[PDB]
Amino acid sequence: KRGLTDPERAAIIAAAVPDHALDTQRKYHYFIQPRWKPLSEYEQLSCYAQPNPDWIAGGLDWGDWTQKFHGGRPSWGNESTELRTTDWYRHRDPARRWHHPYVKDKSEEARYTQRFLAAYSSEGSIRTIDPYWRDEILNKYFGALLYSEYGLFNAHSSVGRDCLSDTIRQTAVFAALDKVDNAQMIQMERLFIAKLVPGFDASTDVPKKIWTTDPIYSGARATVQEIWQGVQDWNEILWAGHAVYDATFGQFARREFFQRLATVYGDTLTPFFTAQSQTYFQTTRGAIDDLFVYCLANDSEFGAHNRTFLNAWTEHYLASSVAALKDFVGLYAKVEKVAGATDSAGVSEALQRVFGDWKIDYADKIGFRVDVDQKVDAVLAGY
Amino acid sequence: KRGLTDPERAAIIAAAVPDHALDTQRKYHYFIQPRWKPLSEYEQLSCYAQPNPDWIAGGLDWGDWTQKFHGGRPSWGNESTELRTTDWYRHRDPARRWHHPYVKDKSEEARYTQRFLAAYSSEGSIRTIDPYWRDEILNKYFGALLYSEYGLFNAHSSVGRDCLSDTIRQTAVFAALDKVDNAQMIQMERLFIAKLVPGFDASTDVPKKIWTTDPIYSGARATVQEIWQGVQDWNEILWAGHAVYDATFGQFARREFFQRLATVYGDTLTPFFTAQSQTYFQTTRGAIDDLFVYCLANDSEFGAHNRTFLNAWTEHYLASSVAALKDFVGLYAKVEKVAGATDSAGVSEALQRVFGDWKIDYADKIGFRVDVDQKVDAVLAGY
Amino acid sequence: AKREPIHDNSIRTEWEAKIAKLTSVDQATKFIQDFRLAYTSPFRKSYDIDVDYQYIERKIEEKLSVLKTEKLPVADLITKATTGEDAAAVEATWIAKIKAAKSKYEAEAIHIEFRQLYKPPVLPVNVFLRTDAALGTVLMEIRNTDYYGTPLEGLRKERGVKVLHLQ
Amino acid sequence: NRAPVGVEPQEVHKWLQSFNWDFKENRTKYPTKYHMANETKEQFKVIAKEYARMEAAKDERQFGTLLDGLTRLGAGNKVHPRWGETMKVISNFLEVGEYNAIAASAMLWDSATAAEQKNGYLAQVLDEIRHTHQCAFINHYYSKHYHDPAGHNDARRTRAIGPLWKGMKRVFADGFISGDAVECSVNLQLVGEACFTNPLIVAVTEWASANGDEITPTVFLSVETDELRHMANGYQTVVSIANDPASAKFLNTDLNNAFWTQQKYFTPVLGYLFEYGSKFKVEPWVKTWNRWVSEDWGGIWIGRLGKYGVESPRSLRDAKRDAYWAHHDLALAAYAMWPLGFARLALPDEEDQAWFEANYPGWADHYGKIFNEWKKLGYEDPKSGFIPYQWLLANGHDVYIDRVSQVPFIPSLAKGTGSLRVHEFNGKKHSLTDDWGERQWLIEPERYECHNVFEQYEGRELSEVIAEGHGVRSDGKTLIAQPHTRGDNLWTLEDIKRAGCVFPDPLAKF
Amino acid sequence: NRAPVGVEPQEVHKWLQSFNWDFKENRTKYPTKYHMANETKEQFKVIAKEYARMEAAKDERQFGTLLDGLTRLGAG
Ligand SMILES: [Fe+3]
Ligand SMILES: [Fe+3]
Repeated sequence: KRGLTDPERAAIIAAAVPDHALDTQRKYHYFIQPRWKPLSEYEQLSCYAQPNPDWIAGGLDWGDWTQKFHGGRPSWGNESTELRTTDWYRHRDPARRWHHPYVKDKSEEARYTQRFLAAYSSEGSIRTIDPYWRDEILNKYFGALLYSEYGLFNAHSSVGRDCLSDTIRQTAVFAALDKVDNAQMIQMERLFIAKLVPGFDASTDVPKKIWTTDPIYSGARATVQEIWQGVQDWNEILWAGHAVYDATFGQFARREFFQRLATVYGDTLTPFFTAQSQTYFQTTRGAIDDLFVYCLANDSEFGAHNRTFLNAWTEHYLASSVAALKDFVGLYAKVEKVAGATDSAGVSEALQRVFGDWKIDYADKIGFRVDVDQKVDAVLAGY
Repeated sequence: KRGLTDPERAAIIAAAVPDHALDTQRKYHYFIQPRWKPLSEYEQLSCYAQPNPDWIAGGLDWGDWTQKFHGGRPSWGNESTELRTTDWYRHRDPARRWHHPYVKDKSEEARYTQRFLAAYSSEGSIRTIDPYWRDEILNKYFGALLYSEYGLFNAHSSVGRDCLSDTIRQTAVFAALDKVDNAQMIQMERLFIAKLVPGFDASTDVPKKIWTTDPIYSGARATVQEIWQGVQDWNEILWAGHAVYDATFGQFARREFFQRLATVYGDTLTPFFTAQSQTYFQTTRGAIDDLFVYCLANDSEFGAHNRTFLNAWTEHYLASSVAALKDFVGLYAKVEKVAGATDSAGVSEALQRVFGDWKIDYADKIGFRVDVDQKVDAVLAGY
Repeated sequence: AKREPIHDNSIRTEWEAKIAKLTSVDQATKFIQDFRLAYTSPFRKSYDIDVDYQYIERKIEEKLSVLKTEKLPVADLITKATTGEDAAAVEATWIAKIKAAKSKYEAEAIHIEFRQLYKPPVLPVNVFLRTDAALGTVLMEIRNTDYYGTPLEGLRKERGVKVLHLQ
Repeated sequence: NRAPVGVEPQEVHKWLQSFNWDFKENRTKYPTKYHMANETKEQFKVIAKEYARMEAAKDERQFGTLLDGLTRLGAGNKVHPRWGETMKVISNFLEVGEYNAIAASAMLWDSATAAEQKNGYLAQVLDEIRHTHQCAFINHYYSKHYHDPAGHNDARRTRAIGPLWKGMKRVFADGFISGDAVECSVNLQLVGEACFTNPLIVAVTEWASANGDEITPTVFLSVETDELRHMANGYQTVVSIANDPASAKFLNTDLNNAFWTQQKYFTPVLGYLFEYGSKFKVEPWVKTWNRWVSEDWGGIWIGRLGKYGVESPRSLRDAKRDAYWAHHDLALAAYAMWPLGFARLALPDEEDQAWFEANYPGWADHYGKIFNEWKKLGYEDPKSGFIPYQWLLANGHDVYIDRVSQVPFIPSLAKGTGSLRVHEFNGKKHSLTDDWGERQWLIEPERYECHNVFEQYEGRELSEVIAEGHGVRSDGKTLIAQPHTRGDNLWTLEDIKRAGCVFPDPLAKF
Repeated sequence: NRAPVGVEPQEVHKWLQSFNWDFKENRTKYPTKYHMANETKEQFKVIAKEYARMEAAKDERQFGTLLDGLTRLGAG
């Protein structure tokens, strides 16, 4: 007996309802300050969901929390980061992604990937990939790399619990899931290969050993463990992992190494996977950029203040990744020297690109001085 | 004033409705003969929609049509094809695609492609593609090829009007749209390139001229015009275009040429597009195979009969495509000789693969004798 | 008379007993050709098997077609009509007559008979279709010209109908 | 150059026209008196990926509503039984018009020479597949949740039994695919969708929502969204042939033939299904018809084409005459021959009558009297052994089927504008009912040879015909169709059988 | 080996536990009187792509109902 369709009840409710509206403001959370021209739904459903009080920049509640940790650590507090700001809510993901849009998109990628895989196997396209690339490089060092992604995915757990705003929270979480996805997808390619080329061991045993004991991934494992377990300042984890470490080494390993060299050793399978990791990167980038460049590095009251810590973290973590790369360029020794890609100069432009973009993408935006030339030389030493 | 929610009306309808069901058979078109274990929705919503009469194998209606063409050509009739069968409805697309599933999937591909493109440009991944491949080959001969796809797309108009069953109809139409998509997508890559590499002319003028006047695409244009405009037997168009022409030359041009060589000239953009064309191919294949191998070539009463025409068409159209290929292998002359891909042997295994799959995919299924060796030699002569 | 079940009655049964006996392609071609002059089009000889002819025809089409795949060599199936006539010749021929037609009533008969005589499997599918198509355009043009000119009374007489009643 | 850029659909659509290429044999395969221009342009810049994307989105919302919300509401059994039964015929009959359009529009994409023009049709081709599957979904869903799934569960087979099925075939099956592509075009696009479907699909959701049907509005509101591109396809058809000398001669001839074809069935049938297949009336058909046909279409839509030497059909005035009583004439024939259907009918109640007489003064004295007379005779009672068709015969009222349209005709009770002409030709008799189809048949004898239900069923007892054609429900004895919509006293084969109804050749007395 | 094959989510989930790796500092950051076992197993073999796919489907039906059907009904 539902009230909408039951004669006697619908009639009863009909009588109780007023003939006119009791207010005309119909915009859900109309008081949210629009970033763009008019209020978005992404904003309306995200902004102010976190119950912050006025003593936390931006919040609209009042009073202390109702239960803290033993000793008094607040549910959420200003002790979580060294970065200060006028409003923690200021952040807007350029993709305006809320939960729905986010899974909707991935859901497309999910289904499309399985269609593509079923066709590719029927296509027998595997037949022409370089066996060395497949067996030695791809199977081992590409497998190893999943651990870099998985590490970065994990460095987000505390972030998820400790960030001070809803938007940053979602930006943080969708970021993490994209990284565990990368890890999961690298293995998926590994498992697909096993099903096609007999004797191909898709297990993680070798790629696992390589990560933890192979010198090529030594600096990376160092950086990753430090970002993940090393700190708890949620902004420092976010910056170092995405803006520095991944923007450099990760980007170099994926785009400049695996994807690029895949289109030279006749590998038509890997770019399918890297297409996702590379798109995912660019999406997080917009979010990361807004939060740190727009919101933080340029906060009217604390810009210079936050930039002090940003340039600090940048100098520390970049050094870590230069080393990571220097260890990584040892892999080139194991590939066929294609004149202009795997040779000193070829590899040098790969670096040129990486450090060069990072400089315009991140460095210059925060006032960090970097002489791209020196850093390439640095990495190249381990060649 | 709706009857569902209006008190006085809902009440009135409530009284008119009976307390019990007036029949228990609730399966929509339960009399459809399942192919699989139990009736599918793809079957339930597709089967018997076409009002065929008993004088057309399979139909359940009776009598003549109610309006024919001048002179008496039936709305649908047995004069449309030389192939005969026990039931024209027998056909089932392995993908069980009805309209919904079909657009749903493509819709995923649509959106994902635009995400990927926006990232790729931000990725600057274009920087490392071979300029010759990009400017000379891709821009011209890959552009030219859209005309092959567009031709095949068009050879389906009469098919669409003349086939004798609903399932075949849908298989036929989704096939056509996939081909115009290929054409549209090849141009999309061309336009994306223009936006990235200044001076790159993405217009169709050159690729158009090449198709119609460049000897490399001479045999192809010949075959295509003949399949498209040459005949009207809807089964002959379907067979020749998909099972022979595309399965061979098309497949060779896309997978063996453009996609394969893209992963050797360092092109990380093209395989993204070929992934779609290659998946699309495999999907149509299952449908085409069911209709011709399962339904026709193996019809209890007319198998041998239909195979006579199948082997006939096969000998005719294969010869046309061998020639098409022979003209096509002239393109190799314009690429850098990568030891083992663009050289005589490299190209020979490409052929080996093509003719070899076709033999197990189509030939052997219909009783067509083909000596793969001879056909490779044949094509190779124009190298 | 009294009608029998739509899809299974003594008539289709008997003709099937008949069709079954055909064995030569020559044989089958006369049969189907005689069958269509006698039973199809409004200029049919008989209207007796009116509700069964189309099914019967299809059954004859089947017999003929099967016969051709197992007796005529492959080339002929493409290049010629079962009559031993060269398919293009037949096409050339009929497209010539229709163009020579001086009235719509003269045009229609040419089109109608071309079908009775050459509907597949007598003529190849690809050949029959374009010819049928070409003849069709002519008839249509001859016909749709001054379509509402002649009054009903006039049309009735040109058609040669036996007007049994007007309300 | 690292900046987020993609390619927009209109950017792609920019090169479509150059996709086609010349060659001596690049011509349509179908017989036709027209030649569509080669540089004709399309009106909506859609492409494949974009097509899919645009439609799927619609699909998602539709299927969320039916599958999710309405099921939860128990909605499928909240419709009124009359309307629930009418939806068997409305949805399946439409399904065929949607179906044949996939083919018609394919012939059109074949006809067109401009890439862009083929594009618009091809778009229509996909749209038609979608609408066929949508019409099937309505009956499919109704099979699952309605009190009476029989009829909804098998019309694609149970429609072959009765006369009304044949008419629908002429307008929405044969009229879209057999003949000059252009005639097929005017028949489908310019008149079918532009004059009928389009306003119809909206009018149906009104009659539905009003009678507790929320299934139909969910589906059709979706459908109509794609129909605008189709109205455009007809428009482009004229345009592409506007400079063809042929058009000056042929166009208007085909347009009037196409228009009469459509009005013939639609005028009487839809009014009948609305006014009689409903409990809650939304507006009287005679009024609807003048806004659709007389005004919106002849008036506004047609005028926009006048600049192409396109005029109002000469049969428009003749159509107008019929619109008032033709559907009530049909009603008599429909109720009378109810056992040949796949739906449960209901006689106009004491109040339906009042609405009838109010909206059509004169209805009562003529139609009312006969309907009540039948009710007393035992129309709904299976023990009466009474069938209105036999009462028609016993009292001199013969039913004829028009050899061209298939639409039934009872001249003795007809108030519509038609009349009988019985001619003999080459040994065969033919009943024609109006000047336009008589001419059509006189000129194109061989385009019109469709056997009728009497020719097929002659000398057969009605139950035998029904049982053979499967007009029975699960128990194999009880008829799908019924003369009442109550849940008790359902007629069976034995019941029908006791009336001893045998099909006569109505043309044997001439 | 040309046969239509893909990789199922449970196949991937099969290697998840090996994704973690040892190192002296791999411990929780929060204050706690407990230590969760290291080989503890999960109950639903879901993964990223699969998560998204599973939820979106739900989302579609929900939003179709509110946005489409209920609005049409004037339900709010
Ligand atoms: Fe439609
Ligand atoms: Fe339409």
